[PDB]
Amino acid sequence: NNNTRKSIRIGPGQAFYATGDIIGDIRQAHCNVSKATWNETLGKVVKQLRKHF
Amino acid sequence: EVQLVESGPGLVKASETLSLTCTVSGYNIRSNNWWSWVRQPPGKGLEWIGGVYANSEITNYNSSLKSRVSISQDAWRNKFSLKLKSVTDADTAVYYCVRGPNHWEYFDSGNNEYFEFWGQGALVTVSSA
Amino acid sequence: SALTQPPSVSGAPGQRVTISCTGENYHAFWYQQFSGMAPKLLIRDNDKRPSGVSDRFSGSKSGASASLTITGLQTDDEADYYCQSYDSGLRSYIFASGTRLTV
Ligand SMILES: *[C@@H]1O[C@H](CO)[C@@H](O[C@@H]2O[C@H](CO)[C@@H](O[C@@H]3O[C@H](CO[C@H]4O[C@H](CO)[C@@H](O)[C@H](O)[C@@H]4O)[C@@H](O)[C@H](O[C@H]4O[C@H](CO)[C@@H](O)[C@H](O)[C@@H]4O[C@H]4O[C@H](CO)[C@@H](O)[C@H](O)[C@@H]4O[C@H]4O[C@H](CO)[C@@H](O)[C@H](O)[C@@H]4O)[C@@H]3O)[C@H](O)[C@H]2NC(C)=O)[C@H](O)[C@H]1NC(C)=O
Ligand SMILES: *[C@@H]1O[C@H](CO)[C@@H](O[C@@H]2O[C@H](CO)[C@@H](O[C@@H]3O[C@H](CO)[C@@H](O)[C@H](O[C@H]4O[C@H](CO)[C@@H](O)[C@H](O)[C@@H]4O)[C@@H]3O)[C@H](O)[C@H]2NC(C)=O)[C@H](O)[C@H]1NC(C)=O
Ligand SMILES: *[C@@H]1O[C@H](CO)[C@@H](O)[C@H](O)[C@H]1NC(C)=O
Ligand SMILES: *[C@@H]1O[C@H](CO)[C@@H](O)[C@H](O)[C@H]1NC(C)=O
Repeated sequence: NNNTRKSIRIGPGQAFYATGDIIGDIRQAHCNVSKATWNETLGKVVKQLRKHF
Repeated sequence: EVQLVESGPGLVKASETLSLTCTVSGYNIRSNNWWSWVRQPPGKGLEWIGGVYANSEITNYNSSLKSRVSISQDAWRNKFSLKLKSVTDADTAVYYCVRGPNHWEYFDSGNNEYFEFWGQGALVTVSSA
Repeated sequence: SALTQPPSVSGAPGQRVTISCTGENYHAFWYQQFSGMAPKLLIRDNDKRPSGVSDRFSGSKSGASASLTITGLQTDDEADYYCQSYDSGLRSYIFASGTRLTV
């Protein structure tokens, strides 16, 4: 998304930077990851961690 | 589920700006799509103007006629709000308002934005008499 | 630059006729228009036929032209037809004038 700043004023010399409008439609916020990488890397953790268990 | 109802002045006189607003119903005015206009003078084709991109301050126009227009988008009421400046009697037509293709991420279709929902169409004739 | 279309077509019912366009590197969209009725999109994304339109329409793009075919012409199809597409006139969709089907 792509929001907007609005500057409320709440006293002499104090501006409160509140949100204005959301420009567009509300899609979610996400962080992907690789998948062949995360499967390999999680497979190197188990090989090392078996040495203690 | 858009159903665009429009209503203009009804009969404008020459060298006086006219305005039309397309009341959107059944759908919000925030969907990443272009909200644009078009005209169909009797005879020549469906001459187009430009849009507003649901509620930003970003626009494109029709340089094929010129950059007279200054269309806005006032939401929270679902208004659509065309404004035509310095009209002459040659501008008479029937006016249609139309939205875009409802992209997913702000500009997915590079340059397509085909006009897919034509609401009802309204006509105004401009003359000194 | 600008596009151009044959002014008129004609054909008796129960026929296979195509309306063809001139030309680019983009897609093309086809609109019908009943006399006295608001236009409606009919073909987008060269084939990709939308929902609620008759299956009897089918588009296709050639090397530099696009045409849509219709099977079993019927009187309710006497509407006009428009070829719509963008160009590199820097801007400004440059869809050509239409051709009215006559039965
Ligand atoms: C993290 O990973 C995730 C996934 O692992 C990443 O998220 C993925 O991002 C992809 C691209 O950003 C996205 O792909 C899109 O999916 C859309 C989902 O469609 C939904 O609705 C349909 C119903 O039609 C369902 O079937 C589907 O399952 C979904 O629920 C698609 O709609 C998109 O396809 C459109 O664009 C492609 C390419 O442009 C076209 O080939 C396709 O035909 C669609 O074209 C429509 O939209 C364009 C946009 O302008 C128009 O030009 C075009 O004319 C079409 O518009 C008409 O048709 C649609 C119906 O298709 C209609 O709604 C519209 O109103 C018009 O009538 C696109 O393919 C993945 O879905 C998404 N994955 C997930 C899980 O969300 C993410 O990016 C990763 N993170 C980062 C940081 O990248
Ligand atoms: C959350 O709810 C609040 C209300 O509880 C809502 O705030 C409303 O926002 C709209 C748009 O920001 C305001 O509408 C204004 O109305 C006045 C009078 O009608 C107009 O003068 C304003 O228009 C001016 O600006 C336009 C753009 O330049 C011009 O076209 C116009 O001619 C004017 O110059 C504007 O339309 C509305 O007043 C408030 N509500 C109240 C009570 O003041 C808010 O929008 C809601 N949240 C979200 C995200 O929408
Ligand atoms: C992450 O984003 C970068 C940005 O360029 C891209 O090169 C890379 O392929 C992306 N990888 C994953 C796993 O999302
Ligand atoms: C990918 O993950 C699955 C999940 O259990 C695992 O069985 C498989 O061995 C993993 N792939 C590789 C190459 O290790």
